[PDB]
Amino acid sequence: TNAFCSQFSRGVYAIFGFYDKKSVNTITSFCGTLHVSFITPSFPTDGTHPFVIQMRPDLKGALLSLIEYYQWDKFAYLYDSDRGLSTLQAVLDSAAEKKWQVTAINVGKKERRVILDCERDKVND
Amino acid sequence: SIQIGGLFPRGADQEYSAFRVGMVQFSTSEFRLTPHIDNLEVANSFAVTNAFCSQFSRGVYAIFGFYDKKSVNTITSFCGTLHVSFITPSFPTDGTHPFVIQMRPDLKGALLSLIEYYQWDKFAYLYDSDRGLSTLQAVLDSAAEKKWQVTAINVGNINNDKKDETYRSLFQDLELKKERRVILDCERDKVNDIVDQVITIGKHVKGYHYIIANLGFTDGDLLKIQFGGAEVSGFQIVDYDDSLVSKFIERWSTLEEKEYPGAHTATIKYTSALTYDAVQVMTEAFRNLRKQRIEISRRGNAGDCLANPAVPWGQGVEIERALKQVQVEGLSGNIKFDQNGKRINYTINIMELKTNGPRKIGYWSEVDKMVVTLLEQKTV
Amino acid sequence: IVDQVITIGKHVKGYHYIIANLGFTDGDLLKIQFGGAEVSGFQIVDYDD
Ligand SMILES: *[C@@H]1O[C@H](CO)[C@@H](O)[C@H](O)[C@H]1NC(C)=O
Repeated sequence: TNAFCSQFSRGVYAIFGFYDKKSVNTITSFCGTLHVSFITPSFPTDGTHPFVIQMRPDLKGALLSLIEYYQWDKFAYLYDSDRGLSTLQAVLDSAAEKKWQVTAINVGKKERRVILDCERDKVND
Repeated sequence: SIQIGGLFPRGADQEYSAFRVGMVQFSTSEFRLTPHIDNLEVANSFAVTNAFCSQFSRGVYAIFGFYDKKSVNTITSFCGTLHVSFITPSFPTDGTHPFVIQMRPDLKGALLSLIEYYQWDKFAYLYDSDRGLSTLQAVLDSAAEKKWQVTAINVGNINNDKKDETYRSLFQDLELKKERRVILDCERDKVNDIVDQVITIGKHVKGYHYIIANLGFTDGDLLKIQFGGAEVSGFQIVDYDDSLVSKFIERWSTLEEKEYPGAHTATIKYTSALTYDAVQVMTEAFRNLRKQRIEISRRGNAGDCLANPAVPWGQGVEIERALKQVQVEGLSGNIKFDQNGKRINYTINIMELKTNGPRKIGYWSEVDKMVVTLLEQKTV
Repeated sequence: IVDQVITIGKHVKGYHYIIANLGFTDGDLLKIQFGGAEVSGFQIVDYDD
């Protein structure tokens, strides 16, 4: 908030930057309010929020199509709560239609198929 | 005079009414609580920030209010930074964040204990993302650990204008998987919608079991699904059998509707009761501060909330602890807080819906888990 | 009666109800519309005229 207000007070025409799941609402709200465009490599906003340019493309469709490609029915989905649950909720909503059995584990049954969904460092760990 | 800021969402009439009633009941000659009320859209981070900065610039000693999942991070961050204690009836924060006093007890443990009580290994979890996903993570971890079959579906994203079509569709999905057991962890209106659709399609008959996961079970409308034959279980944090709650209701049911909106009824939503209890907690907190001869009085103006660098006032911590050491008896039963602002040593009544109306079959203690409370045809 | 039928769940497929009154569309038909039961009635007011 302080950084945004500082950059705004300076009179910038645009703001490039990053946000977390705890700071995303501040960015989207303030940028939607002051008509100041925000550019970000971070995760796409969940919604239609304006004045936010997300460089990162959506991963939901490719992931679901990949799961359907390998013909997976039962698998385990590891997820980081520090990063977010959006894709998890997506595959959970898609689980009924595609007949999936998902075992969700938060990393923040003879299971041989695992989805990681984490930071590159956490993935490396 | 002790200046405090109130933050109320647009449309919470009964909560603000219970706030005023709580102000009248707990008023004293020792000191006088002076609320500054801000009615706003609680889901708006900008409005919440502006209101917070306003109350802070005014120099309030404490802030009571509500928050959504979109504005909660702002509250926790600003309160943790500027050391301004926040009091709330809303959902418990996911974490240990400081300067946040949550009146709402944790519902996850009671929910899990209820799931284990009916011995469910396979069910459906319908949930709203507006409060938090922590409970979802809980039932998922318990689904994995206890080897269950849970179908979690998010109904939060669906638009209300075209909603009945997707409802019919989702129920077609639930009739596909032969799902007869459903848990609603949703907003009361969302719960009403889902219930209405269940009734419409006829899944409210015998063989179906619904668990309404909210603090109040009797706060919503139970009459329409009462004679259906389906088992309906829920939770109740406000026990109307207590003499305190009995008297409070005796006065609450007679209150003027013109002056106090939604305050003429025999029942009260748990949020409003938690508001009342919150007023009580604040009163006791400042009373204890005055009893300990600890001076919290502001020397000068609090200044701008965005002042760089941000230096927190010193007595804020004193106020925070003063709020967290309070142990009293309210509408929500025993009110006692741990150091993180969470409710401890509370009791959540487990309710079942019968033909003669809702009935308590037991209760869930904070440490004791779930404990139960202890026309036939002829045989030839 | 409709509310009670819906409540107990007799508004599903296999049931047929005949409303004997001049207006069929005068009341709320939405609640028994998605039940699956066949519902027949009478209409003296033709809105197509
Ligand atoms: C809860 O607090 C009450 C007093 O308010 C006390 O008598 C009781 O022993 C406590 N129980 C537990 C389980 O902590």
